[PDB]
Amino acid sequence: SNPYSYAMSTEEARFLTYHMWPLTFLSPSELARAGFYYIGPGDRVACFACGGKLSNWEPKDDAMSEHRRHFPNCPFLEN
Ligand SMILES: [Zn+2]
Repeated sequence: SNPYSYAMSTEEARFLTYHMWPLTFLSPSELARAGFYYIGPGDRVACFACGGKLSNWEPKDDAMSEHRRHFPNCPFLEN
C-alpha cells in the first residue's frame, strides 16, 4: 500500500492543478518539480509525499530550499 498521494505522485499531475496562479516570481513548474500541488486559497501548496503545506511565498524563495527548510524528513527529498 501507498502512504503518499498517488493522485499527485507525478510532476505532470501536480503542474495541472495550477490555474490563474497569482505569483509572477515563482512558477507552477518549479513548485511541481519540488513535489508541490495547488491547494489554495491564495498561494498555498501541499507536498504529495510529506503533506507539508506552504503559503506566503517571497521573491527570494526557492521551492526545493523551502521544502527542505520546513519539512527536512520528507521522503520525496530523500528519494
Ligand atoms: Zn514533502
